[PDB]
Amino acid sequence: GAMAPSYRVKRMDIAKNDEECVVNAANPRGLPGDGVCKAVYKKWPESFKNSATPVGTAKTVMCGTYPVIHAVGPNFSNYTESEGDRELAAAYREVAKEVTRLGVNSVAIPLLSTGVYSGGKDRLTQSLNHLFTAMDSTDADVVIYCRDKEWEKKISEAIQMRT
Ligand SMILES: NC(=O)c1ccccc1O
Ligand SMILES: NC(=O)c1ccccc1O
Ligand SMILES: [Cl-]
Ligand SMILES: [Cl-]
Ligand SMILES: [Cl-]
Repeated sequence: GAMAPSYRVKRMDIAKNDEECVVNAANPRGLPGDGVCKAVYKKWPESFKNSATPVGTAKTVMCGTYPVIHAVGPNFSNYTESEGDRELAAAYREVAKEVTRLGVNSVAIPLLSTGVYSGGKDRLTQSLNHLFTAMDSTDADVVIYCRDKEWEKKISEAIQMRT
């Protein structure tokens, strides 16, 4: 575990992270995808061997010895708000199990279901709160990656508020 487990946020490409493993915002079929998923495919293409996994789950594939945790958030275009909320919470609980199993001291994580899978809604708070619910009981250093300057400030505020 980390000596003093923390949350941090950085506004940069998750493919350039400084952590011991990465969470991919994957699609269920293990396809190259868009946004985070396409950056992860360019950086760690070997980790897409048999990465397909259902919505609400996470499947880890090694790229060399570097673990890529493929986490499948729901597409809110297809799910009801209620069922989508349930699957989004479940994906993050499976990420926490994988981070724990791997015995890593740090993890790079995007906000699941906030891009193409958001169904055109702002889900920063919804996705971040499910991330905290899952990861608060883990002792890894968590580093959240985002692109938007206003999202960086809002994620930083939410982290700082809890202390
Ligand atoms: N400003 C950027 O280029 C950037 C920042 C965060 C994530 C992906 C990116 O391409
Ligand atoms: N490559 C990225 O990390 C990125 C790309 C799109 C949106 C958010 C992100 O953090
Ligand atoms: Cl960058
Ligand atoms: Cl997304
Ligand atoms: Cl963002």
